Amino acid sequence: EDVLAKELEDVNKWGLHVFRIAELSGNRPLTVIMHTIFQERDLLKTFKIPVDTLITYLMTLEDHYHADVAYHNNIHAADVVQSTHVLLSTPALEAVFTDLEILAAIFASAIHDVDHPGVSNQFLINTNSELALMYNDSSVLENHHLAVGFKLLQEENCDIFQNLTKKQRQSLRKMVIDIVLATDMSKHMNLLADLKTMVETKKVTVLLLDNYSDRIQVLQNMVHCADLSNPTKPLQLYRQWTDRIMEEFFRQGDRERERGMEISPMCDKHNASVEKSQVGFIDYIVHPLWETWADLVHPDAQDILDTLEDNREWYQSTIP
Amino acid sequence: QEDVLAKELEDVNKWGLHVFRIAELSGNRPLTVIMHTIFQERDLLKTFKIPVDTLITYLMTLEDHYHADVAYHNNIHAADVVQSTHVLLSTPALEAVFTDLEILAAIFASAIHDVDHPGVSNQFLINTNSELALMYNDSSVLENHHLAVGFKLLQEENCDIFQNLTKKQRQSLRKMVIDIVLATDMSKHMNLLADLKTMVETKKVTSSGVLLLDNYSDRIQVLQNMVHCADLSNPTKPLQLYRQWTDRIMEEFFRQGDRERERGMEISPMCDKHNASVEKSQVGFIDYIVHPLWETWADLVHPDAQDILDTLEDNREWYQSTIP
Ligand SMILES: COc1cc2c(cc1OC)[C@H](Cc1c[nH]c3ccccc13)N(C=O)CC2
Ligand SMILES: COc1cc2c(cc1OC)[C@H](Cc1c[nH]c3ccccc13)N(C=O)CC2
Ligand SMILES: [Mg+2]
Ligand SMILES: [Mg+2]
Ligand SMILES: [Mg+2]
Ligand SMILES: [Zn+2]
Ligand SMILES: [Zn+2]
Repeated sequence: EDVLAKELEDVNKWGLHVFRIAELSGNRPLTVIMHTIFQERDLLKTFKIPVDTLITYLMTLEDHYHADVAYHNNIHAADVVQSTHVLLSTPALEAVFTDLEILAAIFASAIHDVDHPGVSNQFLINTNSELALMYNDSSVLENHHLAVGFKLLQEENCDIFQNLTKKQRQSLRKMVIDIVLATDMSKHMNLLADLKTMVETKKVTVLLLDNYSDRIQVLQNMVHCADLSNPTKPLQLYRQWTDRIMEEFFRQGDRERERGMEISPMCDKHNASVEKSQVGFIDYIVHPLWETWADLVHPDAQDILDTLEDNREWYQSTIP
Repeated sequence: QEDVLAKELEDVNKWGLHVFRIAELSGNRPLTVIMHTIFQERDLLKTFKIPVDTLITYLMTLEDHYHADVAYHNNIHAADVVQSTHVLLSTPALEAVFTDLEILAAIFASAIHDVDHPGVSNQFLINTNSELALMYNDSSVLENHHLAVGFKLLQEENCDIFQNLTKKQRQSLRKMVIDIVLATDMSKHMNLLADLKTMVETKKVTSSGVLLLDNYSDRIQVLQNMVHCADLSNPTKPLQLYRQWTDRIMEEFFRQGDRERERGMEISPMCDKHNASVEKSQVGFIDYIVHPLWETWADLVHPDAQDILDTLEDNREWYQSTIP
């Protein structure tokens, strides 16, 4: 409680003790961290959001993250939110984003995985799930996360946007949808190609982004970087995230094995190589993304990129 | 009554089928009887081992999920798009181009393409914060819903008309049907037309004179545009059919506009019954949407569609003549 507030002073820092915060807050890290960031950024006054409404929505949203899902739960959501919060403060992006864009990114991060069942889009498609039937096999989870996140605003005393105009609401809604849909990993390559294009064409004084298309692309990549930030965190945090994602993957592979389905990559507990998978994850996905991001905001991401490279070196050394 | 119905269904291969008569003669089952006729005409029940009782049960359930109280986006419209697609599939320039599975996908897509349509636009559903727009994140709201319903109904009792397809066949058909129905969203029309024009300008024809389509992207693009053209085919039909479609779309538009007016919203284009110009709206629809599309389709299959294009141009002249 007093240690809880002590831990929350590192809210602007990469490496926040999120698991400690989750424990101290009574499994409410999403709520407390979101509340802290909103205060820190003066968003409640800027958007005239009533404190009780905020808390009420946050707790309801946090309740819709599954507590029996090892990785895609409220701790992950809190982590992405806080990570986004830090990336938004990158010096190279000063004066780029409007206040509504900042609120959109943070809100998008909070709801980006809500009601995740702990199985992949491909699993949902292959089991002819109700979700895949509703969403026609296209960004199935991500469409559902958005629909739940927005539907919860309609609950009693949960409309945190009640004092925004209809136009501001309509603009925020579009931005949030665009950002969350971009967290679908099947979109990673296209996103990264666009981020690369922007880096080669970049104008700076600090980054100068005149049109909406470029600005949303940056926000999309930012939240995607935040979603894929575990290997860039201090190793003690990273290893906990690896344990959780492997537990979730293995539970999926157990359901697949029981059903007689082909077991998804990295999901077979009888045949896994956790460490080799992490090095390959970093080499082919996480480092290309964060290296391109670091170029965009050169040199503000340096410490983050240094940690990622230290962690890749350590995981490689655990392979005999 | 059944004799006359049968007589009328002999015209199923013809542009200008008496679809409103068939709707009455069949007891408001035009979608069921026209789909059944086309499946028999194309031997699809035999090819895909579809039990006839399963086909009829699914068709009647699908048809039930069109709204009988919506003036335009109802089972008659669905039946019309199905039949129009069936005629377009038979164009000489496409002989032996598409597989039986692709033919099945295009016809099935047409049948389900507007199922459970509430008679209001995507923009109306978004602006009124509807449950549908909340479910689908404001993106192809209606068309995603039409797909979800059309596929879900296959799971009802004795409704799985695809029960004897292989797994790979079902997977391929599902993807093609989704790609086709999503392309009926009018917000995709400009890009879709732009693409079709690019294909026309670079088209390859085989030694028999038919279209050469040797990759999924080009194949699905043709089927997408084919169904879109069928969806936008009312002004290409004989005038007595076209005028009835215009009467119906304007009733539906006016009812949406009444809802908008009551709610204080800006009335959508063509939806104000106090400030409507039905004739000018048809000429604009043809000039900026329907003729650009059909002239490009006619170019793709040249000269197969020349009579259809000639009718479109005659109907544009007629509507224009009513203005002065
Ligand atoms: C801590 O480590 C991880 C964390 C996460 C993943 C993988 C990790 O480690 C291999 C995967 C990423 C992913 C999606 N498709 C893929 C295909 C190949 C490789 C990775 C992925 N995630 C979700 O499912 C995000 C979190
Ligand atoms: C018979 O006449 C019609 C039939 C149809 C439409 C318009 C017609 O006549 C103006 C509209 C086309 C349309 C969609 N958004 C638009 C925006 C502007 C103009 C047209 C459209 N449809 C559905 O909504 C399809 C059927
Ligand atoms: Mg996700
Ligand atoms: Mg009905
Ligand atoms: Mg439609
Ligand atoms: Zn996530
Ligand atoms: Zn239609």
